[PDB]
Amino acid sequence: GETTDGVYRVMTRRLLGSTQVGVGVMQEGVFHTMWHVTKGAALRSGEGRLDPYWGDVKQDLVSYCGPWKLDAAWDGLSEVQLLAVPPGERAKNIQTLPGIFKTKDGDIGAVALDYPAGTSGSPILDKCGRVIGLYGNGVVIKNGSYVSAITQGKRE
Amino acid sequence: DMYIERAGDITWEKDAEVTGNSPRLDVALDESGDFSLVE
Ligand SMILES: CS(=O)(=O)c1nccn1Cc1cscn1
Ligand SMILES: CS(=O)(=O)c1nccn1Cc1cscn1
Ligand SMILES: CS(=O)(=O)c1nccn1Cc1cscn1
Repeated sequence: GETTDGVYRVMTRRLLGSTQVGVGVMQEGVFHTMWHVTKGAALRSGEGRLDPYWGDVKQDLVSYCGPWKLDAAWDGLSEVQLLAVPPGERAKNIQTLPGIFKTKDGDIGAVALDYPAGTSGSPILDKCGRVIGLYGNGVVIKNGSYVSAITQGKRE
Repeated sequence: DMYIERAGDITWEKDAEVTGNSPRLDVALDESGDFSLVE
């Protein structure tokens, strides 16, 4: 299968035609996406099979072929880019200054950008092009708009 | 069976469209991975 680093669409043929259920990141031979995109199921890349390696429903993350590799973090000051990969549409960078989710366990960056659900798993990047987390797990706010956490895993 | 298709390189784009606000929100995270607003 294709193992080149990059952003990939996650597709299914179970529903009508070919439907994009989410997005993910290939880095260092490991495929990274959100748990709610695949539910932990195996994936196909051409004639190759990608088996789940690690996952956690509460973090809403899953890695395939190896352990989670992404470890960059939002600096808490600078604008970032969402590399949005919407269903049927070209990958497109959107620049934004993250807000904050304040929780009882600490603060997390958050991005107030609206995309279809099949965009979940798209990467958020810093100015060095490092993936600081994945877009797609968040909240609906007072005016119906969407705010996503910048969800990042832990590199063991 | 779910399958993957490459969509691009992961790179910062100079002069990308700039949008979105930066809300500061009190939130809770449950055991099922769902975020909710605390008010
Ligand atoms: C949010 S949505 O479901 O209407 C949508 N459908 C395709 C893309 N988008 C996102 C978008 C880009 S600019 C304004 N909305
Ligand atoms: C605002 S919402 O959560 O009700 C929603 N309805 C359609 C799409 N989404 C947003 C989204 C983008 S990535 C994960 N969820
Ligand atoms: C509040 S916001 O500006 O983040 C937003 N509101 C609807 C969609 N998005 C993101 C966007 C705007 S133009 C292309 N993408």
